[PDB]
Amino acid sequence: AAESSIQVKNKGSIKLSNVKSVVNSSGKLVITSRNTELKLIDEFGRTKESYKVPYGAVLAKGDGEQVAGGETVANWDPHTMPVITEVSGFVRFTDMIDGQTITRQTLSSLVVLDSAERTAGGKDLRPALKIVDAQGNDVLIPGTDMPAQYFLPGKAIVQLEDGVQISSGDTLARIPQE
Ligand code: NA
Ligand code: NA
Repeated sequence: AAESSIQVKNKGSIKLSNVKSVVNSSGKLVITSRNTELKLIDEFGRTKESYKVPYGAVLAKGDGEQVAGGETVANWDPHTMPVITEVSGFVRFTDMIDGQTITRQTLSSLVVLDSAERTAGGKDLRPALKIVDAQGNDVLIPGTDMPAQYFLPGKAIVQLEDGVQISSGDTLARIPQE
């Protein structure tokens, strides 16, 4: 619990460095950058506390917000790391076939078969969740001309249904972690 959240020990303001954040469909302010540092500072920039904050962490307070001592200001899953969409749209399953690239596992979930666990044809397959607009047009990742296709590494856990509406910052899949 403590290893996967930040609770500040004194009042101060949140200062985030190297951060990209977006609000998802659950009303969570989610960090989508991978080398973010969160600092508790005073009004003059003196550092009180400093923490690294992982990709996918949820913030209760954004950059520049004042917080009081004892307040929990970030939370992330201790045992998984997410794959998060950077764009809003609708989910489209790609190369996701039961028994060949994914298996059902149990609430139920789709689990991506790693390379060795796949049928002959499946080893050439690359399961992905593509984000499309309402019409089915490919959506591009912001900053690039690259499509918002998120491939799933083996053991990735997916709970989304195909075709479902999705918002930027929503988790596409979770990679099981120690
Ligand atoms: Na946590
Ligand atoms: Na969003």
